[PDB]
Amino acid sequence: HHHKDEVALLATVTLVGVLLQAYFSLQVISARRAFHVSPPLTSGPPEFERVFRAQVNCSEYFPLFLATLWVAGIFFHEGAAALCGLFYLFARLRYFQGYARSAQLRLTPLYASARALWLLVAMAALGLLVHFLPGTLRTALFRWLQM
Amino acid sequence: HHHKDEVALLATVTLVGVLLQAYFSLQVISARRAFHVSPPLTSGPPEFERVFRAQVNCSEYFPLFLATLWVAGIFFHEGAAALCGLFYLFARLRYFQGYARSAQLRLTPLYASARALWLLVAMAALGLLVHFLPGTLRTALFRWLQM
Amino acid sequence: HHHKDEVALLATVTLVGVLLQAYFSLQVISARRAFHVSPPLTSGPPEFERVFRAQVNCSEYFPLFLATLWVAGIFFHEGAAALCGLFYLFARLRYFQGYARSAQLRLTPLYASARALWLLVAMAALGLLVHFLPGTLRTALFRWLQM
Repeated sequence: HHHKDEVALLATVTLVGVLLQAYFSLQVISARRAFHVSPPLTSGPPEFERVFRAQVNCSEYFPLFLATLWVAGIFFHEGAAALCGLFYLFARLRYFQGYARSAQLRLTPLYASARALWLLVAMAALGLLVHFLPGTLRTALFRWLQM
Repeated sequence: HHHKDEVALLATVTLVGVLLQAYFSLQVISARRAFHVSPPLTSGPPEFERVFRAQVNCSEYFPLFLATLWVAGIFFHEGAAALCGLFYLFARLRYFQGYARSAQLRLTPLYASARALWLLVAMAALGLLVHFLPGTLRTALFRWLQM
Repeated sequence: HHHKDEVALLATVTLVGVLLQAYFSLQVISARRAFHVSPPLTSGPPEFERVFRAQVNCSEYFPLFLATLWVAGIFFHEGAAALCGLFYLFARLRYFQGYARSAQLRLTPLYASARALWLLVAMAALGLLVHFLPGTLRTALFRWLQM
């Protein structure tokens, strides 16, 4: 009895996310030398700081992204969840690249990343509603019945 | 063959966690303007720093929380795991709100968050013991037998 | 119908990871008092800073580690994935301990942690290829056929 098929896209986007994230980490450790900010200092020129911060922000949002990706993907629709997952990751790639150049050039891909993410949350929320709402409405309609 | 039912609570608490976390992120980006700490600076008045740090700390503990939530929930008991999950998230909400006002007002909800979390770990540990201990004790009692 | 058996190792390593991570957090909060860096300050002597940073770095990589652990473990091989998982965690334990003493003494276990992690990624990638490649090659060989 196999359950890999219903989940392979979610897992593949998850892996994209892992790679994207590793990339950022490596872009940080390359800016590190080039500034020449030394560990454990994480402050330097305003450019290295911009890069460091992009990485931190992504790395903060990454578990929220994974969490909802799996919940939307399991309770709503795998391919739809996988789809926002890609837009999101893509938006976060543009985000990291804008930021590195300019603080202002980070915002369009941030705005794009925020949309994709909030979409994932709604789908997750809707999928949980479906699962939970009927059984509970069914039982609500038992208290008032009684005839 | 469906497996959504045994997992829906875990997923729902997970989603609460995601929302709670997003909230913190937004409370940070609102304090940001109001201090008027500008990106990528994350240092400012001692109040903005308190808020920034609450967010970081939660965001650090959030995957540990998710990890154990799923392990306790799958190997010990879904509703019990879901239950600490809520206390924990709740404690972390009080934590973020105390911290913002006062560093000292963060501690009671931190202490509460630490309890809920350590509970989750024990349950996870106990559920893994159940799963693993018999099969291994069974096989231990094979070496010394032999008659 | 039960699915706990194919997953118990992954979950157990995950739990090791959670404990390891908690340990770091506690080692940080012990260095905190001992420096005597006070919250929310995260800057101090160059030794407390080294410890703080080890923790941050691990805590950054921890979801990537979990993500791939589960993907490698489900799509490639549970015991192999669980195995790198241990080397990795071990390497990250040596990493945190080297760092605390010396910035230079952090690197061998970092290099070891990076290997274990990249291994996990390959296995995850290979397991996804297996799953996805045939069905897609099969369908590729449909366009050009046609006779």
